[PDB]
Amino acid sequence: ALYEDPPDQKTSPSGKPATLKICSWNVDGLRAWIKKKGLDWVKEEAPDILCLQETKCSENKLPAELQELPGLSHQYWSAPSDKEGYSGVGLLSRQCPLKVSYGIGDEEHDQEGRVIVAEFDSFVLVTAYVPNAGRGLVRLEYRQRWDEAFRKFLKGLASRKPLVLCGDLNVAHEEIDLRNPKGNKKNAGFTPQERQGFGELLQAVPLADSFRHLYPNTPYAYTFWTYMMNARSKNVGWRLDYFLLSHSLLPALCDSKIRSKALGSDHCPITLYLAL
Ligand SMILES: [Mg+2]
Repeated sequence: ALYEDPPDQKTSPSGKPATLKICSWNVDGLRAWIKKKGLDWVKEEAPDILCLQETKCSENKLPAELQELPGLSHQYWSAPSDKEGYSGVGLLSRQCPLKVSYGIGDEEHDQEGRVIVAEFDSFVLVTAYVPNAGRGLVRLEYRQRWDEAFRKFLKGLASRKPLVLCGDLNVAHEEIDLRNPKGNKKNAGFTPQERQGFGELLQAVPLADSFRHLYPNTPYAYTFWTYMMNARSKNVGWRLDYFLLSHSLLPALCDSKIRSKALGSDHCPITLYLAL
């Protein structure tokens, strides 16, 4: 019932050394996260680009520590206009992007600050916080609508450059991605409608589940554990955080990580190495 994240593999399949280290983490709140010393572990990872989801904090109410991160001086936030402590995503980068835009260009789905998109010389990075279908699946329909707006949106960006999607995509693709498949098929995150919406995304915007791509058979690898009953302690989790990317980027895929032990949230960070 235990999992050990293999060592960082920092070379491409052609022996090309990694040049980019992208780190994605669902902070469950910037302030609750800072307090748990998550901004600590980040300094150690020293990524090139750091995507954060569920910042629970507008861009104007940013903590002083953040702007004062060591290398990530090109920050970009996206929070719900008249809300707080709800959703929110950020994309800090050591290098300044070519262009940055927010949302997926579809009025109904750009109301909750969930997507940030940054274009870089060789590719376009897109961080996201897919909307949870909530308890009682009361937002399942909206989710099914979002899934499509996003899938379609992604395919367009894809037709311009190779694509990379870092983020909490609220869904455990296969039974191996969650500790309790047999009993969550009716709960947000593992419903047919969602699971088979993730698959159809990988299949339509030529996208690969970087982790499962490299580690087709590793189980118990999760990125989320409910604070309820120390689920993390017993490793009863869900792999909801991903790094999906264009098939034309596999040649540059070095490794895709799952920082199982970094604390600071109810999600463990996940890192990605690419040789560009
Ligand atoms: Mg949360």
